[PDB]
Amino acid sequence: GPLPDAKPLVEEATAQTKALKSAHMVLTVNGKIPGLSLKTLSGDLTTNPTAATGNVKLTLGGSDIDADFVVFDGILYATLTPNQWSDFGPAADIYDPAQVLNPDTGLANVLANFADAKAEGRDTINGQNTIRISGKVSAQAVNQIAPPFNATQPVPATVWIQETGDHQLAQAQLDRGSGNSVQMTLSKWGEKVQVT
Repeated sequence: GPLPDAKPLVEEATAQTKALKSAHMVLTVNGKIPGLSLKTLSGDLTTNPTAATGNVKLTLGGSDIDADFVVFDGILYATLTPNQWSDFGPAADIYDPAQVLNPDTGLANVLANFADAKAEGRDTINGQNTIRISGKVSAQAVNQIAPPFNATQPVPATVWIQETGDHQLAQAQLDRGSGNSVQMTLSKWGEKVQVT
């Protein structure tokens, strides 16, 4: 029926997100974001210390590639060919996965810079009730979490936050105009992350 006020909900999600250590994430890009090859990714992230494992589909020379990836001890590895691990050097020289959960420049920072918050509706995300919430994320906050986005103005955005319970950020979308966008879904907050 009636929707909660978006502002307090965002502020709560911000606090909860700052305390996050680990999560499963699914990330997709709709349309085209110039300079970003990635199309989809699914994986598990933990921090302090940083480690990540998952799969990614990206374009590497006009071909679509499915690779498994691991970030461990600061290094990125991926299977560019089946069951064959390649070492691509320091993950940070491509993208440090812990960025997403960095309390100062990751999802928590997006939330803290999410302006004009307005509750729009309710949606199920991964079997949970969430409030869909519209607003605008600052260019700087966007560029810090997602450099290839190259924001030059506030970015229209939608976040879905758990209506009840821990009020976690379930999903976020950044709209780059047209049907070009990036979206990420978070689940399994606090899961123990494998061992590469």
